Amino acid sequence: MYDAIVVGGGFSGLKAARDLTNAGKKVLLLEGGERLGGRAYSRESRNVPGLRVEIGGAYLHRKHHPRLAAELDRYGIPTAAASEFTSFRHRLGPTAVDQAFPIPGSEAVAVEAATYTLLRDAHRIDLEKGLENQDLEDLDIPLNEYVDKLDLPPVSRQFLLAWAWNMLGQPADQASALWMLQLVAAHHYSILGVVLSLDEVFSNGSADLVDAMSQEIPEIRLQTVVTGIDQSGDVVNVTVKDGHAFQAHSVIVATPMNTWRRIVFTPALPERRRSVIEEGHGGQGLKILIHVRGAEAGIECVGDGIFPTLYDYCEVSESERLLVAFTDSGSFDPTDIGAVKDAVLYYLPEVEVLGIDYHDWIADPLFEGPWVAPRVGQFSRVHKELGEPAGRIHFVGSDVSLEFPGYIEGALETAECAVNAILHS
Amino acid sequence: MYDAIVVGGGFSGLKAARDLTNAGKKVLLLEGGERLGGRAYSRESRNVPGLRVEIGGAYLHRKHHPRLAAELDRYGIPTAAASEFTSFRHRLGPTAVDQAFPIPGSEAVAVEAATYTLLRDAHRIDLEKGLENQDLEDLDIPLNEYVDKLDLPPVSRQFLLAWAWNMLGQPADQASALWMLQLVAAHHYSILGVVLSLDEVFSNGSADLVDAMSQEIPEIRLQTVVTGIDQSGDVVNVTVKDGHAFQAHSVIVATPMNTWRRIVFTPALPERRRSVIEEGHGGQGLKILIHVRGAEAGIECVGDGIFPTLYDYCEVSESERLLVAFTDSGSFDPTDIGAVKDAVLYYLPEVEVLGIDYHDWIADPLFEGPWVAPRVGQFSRVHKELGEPAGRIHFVGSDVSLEFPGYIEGALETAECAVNAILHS
Ligand SMILES: Cc1cc2nc3c(=O)[nH]c(=O)nc-3n(C[C@H](O)[C@H](O)[C@H](O)COP(=O)(O)OP(=O)(O)OC[C@H]3O[C@@H](n4cnc5c(N)ncnc54)[C@H](O)[C@@H]3O)c2cc1C
Ligand SMILES: Cc1cc2nc3c(=O)[nH]c(=O)nc-3n(C[C@H](O)[C@H](O)[C@H](O)COP(=O)(O)OP(=O)(O)OC[C@H]3O[C@@H](n4cnc5c(N)ncnc54)[C@H](O)[C@@H]3O)c2cc1C
Ligand SMILES: CNCCCC(=O)c1ccc(O)nc1
Ligand SMILES: CNCCCC(=O)c1ccc(O)nc1
Repeated sequence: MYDAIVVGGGFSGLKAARDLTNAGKKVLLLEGGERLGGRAYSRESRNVPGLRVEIGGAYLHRKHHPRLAAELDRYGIPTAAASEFTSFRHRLGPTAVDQAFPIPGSEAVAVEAATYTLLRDAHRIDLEKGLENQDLEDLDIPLNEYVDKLDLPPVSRQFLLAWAWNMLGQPADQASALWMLQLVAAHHYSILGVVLSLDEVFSNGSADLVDAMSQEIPEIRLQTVVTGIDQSGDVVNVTVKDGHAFQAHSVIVATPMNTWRRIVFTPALPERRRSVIEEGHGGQGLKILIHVRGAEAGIECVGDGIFPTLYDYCEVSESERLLVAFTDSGSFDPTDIGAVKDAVLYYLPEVEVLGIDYHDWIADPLFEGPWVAPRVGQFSRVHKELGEPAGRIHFVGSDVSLEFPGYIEGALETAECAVNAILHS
Repeated sequence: MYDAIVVGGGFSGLKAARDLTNAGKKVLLLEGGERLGGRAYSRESRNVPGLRVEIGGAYLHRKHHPRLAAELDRYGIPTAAASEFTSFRHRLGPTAVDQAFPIPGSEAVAVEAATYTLLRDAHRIDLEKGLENQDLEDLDIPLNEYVDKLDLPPVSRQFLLAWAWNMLGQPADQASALWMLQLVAAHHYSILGVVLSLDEVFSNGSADLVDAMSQEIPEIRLQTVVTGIDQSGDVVNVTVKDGHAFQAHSVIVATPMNTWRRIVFTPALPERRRSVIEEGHGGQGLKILIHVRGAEAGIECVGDGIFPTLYDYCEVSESERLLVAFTDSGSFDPTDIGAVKDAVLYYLPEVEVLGIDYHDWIADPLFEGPWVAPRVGQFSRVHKELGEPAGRIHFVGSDVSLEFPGYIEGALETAECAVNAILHS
């Protein structure tokens, strides 16, 4: 049969499948859906005929992501410097200043203090060890309660909250402080670095690299949703919705953490993992592309709106543009366009909304979640364990990366590790 | 005779003398020079007839200095908000920006890192304990060597150095890193706070408060330089240059640390103090007032010039102003006016120097030093010990304050303590 079956056709799965193959193994890639890429997804725009857009993962930074840089280099995939912001319309109160960093000096001493406390806590985290193994339980509290102890003033406090909401894709009352600290550590112990790293984009979309990687996997089955994995025997048996079983010495689960509860594992996974695997992670990130008329180029807005961030995405024509909001799907209904007009108009009262485009990750059975973000309490109970092997079954993907949790990079990184675990044994 | 003699007629000495008196004791104040105030010294300007100027200590901040605030409140001494800076002519390289905080974002991540390390080290310091008692010897190295390990880029690195030079009144190769960290801690663990606190001035000069305080001391002898203090007997004997001895149960030395080596103490001071008392501290701060024509109002310059800082001091007329440079007297000769024109012109090539005014603290036998700043090594050998009693002799003054070393505030603070030590016993 096969040396490995890889379940799931996103970047994690794609790298694994290609790497083992180049190692000379016999590998099958099984993809539940009708395309490769998973949460990296360029398509043509619902709003603008002829325009290609990223409806998932978009932004990379080469100094922060060596594994991604080399893929881009390996296949000559051109990147482009992401949108430079030149025009600032914040909702941060009358003392904010319209710059990218809108903190007034009247606030500077407080920022300098809070920055120190913030980074002091982040320095507690050792990245390789896992969040559940370090006595961090005091920090796994709600983000809003934590940011209350920083004694921050209006502009900087609200600025902090807005970006955290955008990044974590959770309202402050649901986001774990520990997890915010984790993203800080992931970035070489930089708060600033967490935002300064959405920095480049693919010039022809993520689909570019998706194709390069697949042009090198020989056996791929789309529309093949896995429903069971069984390793009670000498050889792992992988069973499928409408179709037969496939068999292998080794199985890589490269599907989203929040999907693992819909698969039947034999034996059942280790007791420690089950509860969290059941509940899933709390990530509710929601990314909406907005077709607008009237917006000038290079707009950036941060503020206390239901959209925390709203900024320039693309030029369409000289009257028209796409913008991007982030916010979360628990707090917002993207199908109430009335609400969208309100949210936008809040920052930019002179602009007309022509239409919106997005994908509803949380509702896609193939995904069930956008990017990972633990619920409060979850990742100090179990975290590193989640992406650890259970027998001959391996778990990879951004959702479980310890080094770069959440990013294309971490999908690439958890794969390399599995490929190694297989190759060595 | 007297319950106390206070030696030295600066703020430290003035508060003591007044406080003991109000306690009802019998107190003599002995002042070596021809005025009261010491290193707080307003006079009429050498350059501008009719203009009153501060040739010593000038700047206060009420939130940072409760002891000073209450003096000002006690006597209704009016302050004025110090010069707001509106115009910026830095020498920090082509990427600096002409703002008060001239760091470019291209530099921001590095600043955020360095700020963290800087404050982490400063948090090692416990203020009450004394610098010699905490295992800080690793930090008592030269400032330039320390600032090399922060890996700072041009603008921020040079900005940091310029303000440190100004503050410590020492070139980077002679200043102790530990001492820079000490000023950071003194300020509630704030780097920013070290400069944001030169913030108010006396509207009628420091002489205002000097008079208020003396209007309440009943026995004062000027031109009375002390040369010996002897406590071998039952009652302390204090002997004078051209004149008799005075006697007291208790003596307060409120004269500058760098003068104590010219006094004969019986018995000799404790072995630990003697070496440092001999060498004196390394402070070489030099403050020059420059009368100029052509300068616009509100100028501030920071840079890599021989003047680290050069900024607006006062308006004179609509063509004329005073500015203030700081720099150090080891590195600069203020009697080479050619050099002064060069230093100024470096930042402001369009401006004409009319004249300069300053006092040469380091050369004044009554002072022998401007503000305190240890030499490298000194204050981790002995620091708290220096301002500790030796028998019935007490040492006060800014030079020895642990809480606010260097400031009028710390002169007020070390006095309160002595007054207490005397009263309790
Ligand atoms: C809105 C949004 C914006 C983002 N923006 C960025 C960004 O700017 N920068 C960045 O670095 N990252 C970004 N990300 C994160 C990044 O996209 C993902 O975390 C990463 O691409 C995940 O890749 P993966 O290989 O781990 O999982 P996925 O790409 O999710 O791949 C999992 C695959 O499994 C398949 N699958 C699911 N169930 C089964 C089944 N049982 N059987 C077979 N196949 C199955 C799915 O079809 C999918 O193809 C963003 C994510 C979202 C949701
Ligand atoms: C240029 C300069 C600028 C400054 N700027 C500021 C500022 O902006 N803000 C701030 O808070 N602080 C500032 N300071 C610091 C502050 O002025 C001093 O540290 C503080 O005033 C010292 O007061 P003191 O009472 O300890 O000593 P001093 O004021 O120095 O008093 C000592 C007194 O002892 C007398 N004396 C010396 N020898 C004898 C002798 N043997 N017998 C009798 N009397 C003797 C002297 O005449 C003097 O009056 C500045 C200092 C300088 C030099
Ligand atoms: C845990 N990872 C949180 C970051 C989520 C994420 O990758 C992402 C990337 C870009 C953006 O604009 N918002 C969120
Ligand atoms: C140890 N104290 C260092 C600060 C020296 C000092 O008090 C001072 C005050 C104002 C100024 O502009 N430069 C120096």
